[PDB]
Amino acid sequence: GWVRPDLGDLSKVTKVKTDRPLPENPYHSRARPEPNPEVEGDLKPARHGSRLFFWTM
Amino acid sequence: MLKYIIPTIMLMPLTWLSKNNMIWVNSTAHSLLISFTSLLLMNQFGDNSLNFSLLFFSDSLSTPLLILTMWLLPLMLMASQHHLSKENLTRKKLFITMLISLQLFLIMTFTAMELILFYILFEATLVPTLIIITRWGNQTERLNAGLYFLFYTLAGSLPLLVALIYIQNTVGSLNFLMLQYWVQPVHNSWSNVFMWLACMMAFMVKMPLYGLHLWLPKAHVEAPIAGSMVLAAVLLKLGGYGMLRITLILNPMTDFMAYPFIMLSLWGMIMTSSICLRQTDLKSLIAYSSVSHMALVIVAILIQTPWSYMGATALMIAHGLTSSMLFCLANSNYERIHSRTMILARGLQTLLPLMATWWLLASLTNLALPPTINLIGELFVVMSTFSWSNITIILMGVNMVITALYSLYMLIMTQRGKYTYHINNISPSFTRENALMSLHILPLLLLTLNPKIILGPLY
Repeated sequence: GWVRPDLGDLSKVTKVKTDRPLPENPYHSRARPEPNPEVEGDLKPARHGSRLFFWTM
Repeated sequence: MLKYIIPTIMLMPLTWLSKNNMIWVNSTAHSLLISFTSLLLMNQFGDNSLNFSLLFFSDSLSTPLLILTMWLLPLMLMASQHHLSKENLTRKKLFITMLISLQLFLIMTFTAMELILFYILFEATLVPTLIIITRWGNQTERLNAGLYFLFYTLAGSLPLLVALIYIQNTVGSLNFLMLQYWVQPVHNSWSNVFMWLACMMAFMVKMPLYGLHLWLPKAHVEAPIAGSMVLAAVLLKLGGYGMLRITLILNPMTDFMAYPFIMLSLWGMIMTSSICLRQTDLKSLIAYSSVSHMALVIVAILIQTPWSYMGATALMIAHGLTSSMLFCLANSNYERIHSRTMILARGLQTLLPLMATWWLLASLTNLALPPTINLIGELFVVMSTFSWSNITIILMGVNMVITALYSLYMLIMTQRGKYTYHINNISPSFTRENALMSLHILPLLLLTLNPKIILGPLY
């Protein structure tokens, strides 16, 4: 009772039922470095301008 | 200070938009009005300086220098207009523009609060001054004189730029009001020895310090008359003014770092005074006289006492008017005989009686006759250096003897004796020349009636 699979069948992506638990850390990767402190706030004008030497603005 | 900066700038469109033949009339008249308004800076308090804004301030030190600066522009215009008569109009206007731009830089230099702003404007004065000497000087050597003037100054100023920027990083500011309160003592180390030198040597070359002075006689012999007047009256005082301010932040290291420069100045003043006795060129003699006088200023600034700072301020003002007058007197002879040799034309009192009186009055102030402000300043410096060390009275005393000798020798050689037989183009003094001389000496002698306004902040 064997039927030959048709053109295209054997290249299908199929789904599989497995009791094997889904791997948690397959790459065995360490903990990632913490991101730099994100900056959030209201952008105010620069205090007293450029402050470059003698400039007032 | 904008009430002086803007009208000074307006002298430029005034000159360029004037009728062709009214460039000298217009610029002279309006630069005198500016000079008149400069007396409003006399609103000086006993505790606080006059602090206009974040950028500019006046105190008792800068105010007399500012008034001298603004008074000198109209005088330089009268002095210059004769020898520039054959110049084409556009080049006359450019000459006046260089003088106006020099005044603009000078009044900003003397009033800047922040020391880098002082440095930039202090440096900006080089450009017009160099242009005036090299473009409108008379002889071949003016190109070399420009190079010596430029590179002497830059050899000193560039280390100053590094030191000032260093100071701001460490202290956080170069505002002079802040430095008065945040100043910290300079501790002994090789780093601070070179910081001290970088802070001072630029101003020493300007004074000029003895040993660094040889550029000055070259510049004067080569410069046109207006160049000499601004050079002698105000430009040398940038060094004095700079040292008076920057010594605030160099204590106590100045206590021993000053010694080599006091020895140079104390000995230098005797050597330059004696040199004046043997000079053959009249402009070169006056240039050496300036080195001798400025030697006292350096000593007074370095010993840092109230009396010496008052003496230094008074001498700077008195020397400015006197030396500028002497150059104008020498120039008026030059415009007749076209030679700076002192022995060429003699016995000129017989031919120009009134002009011989200007010579006499100028010489009397140069040798510091009491009660001229020339003596007041010199006397105050002599009093303070006596306390510094009693022995200095001998060096000061000898210099006063030699100073009288070359001051009168210059008067005797040119004005007395027998007139040179073959010189027969000694025309009578012009009203312009007499007015020019009297606009030096009259303000100078009027200041005797009220000296306090030239004694600086320590008064």
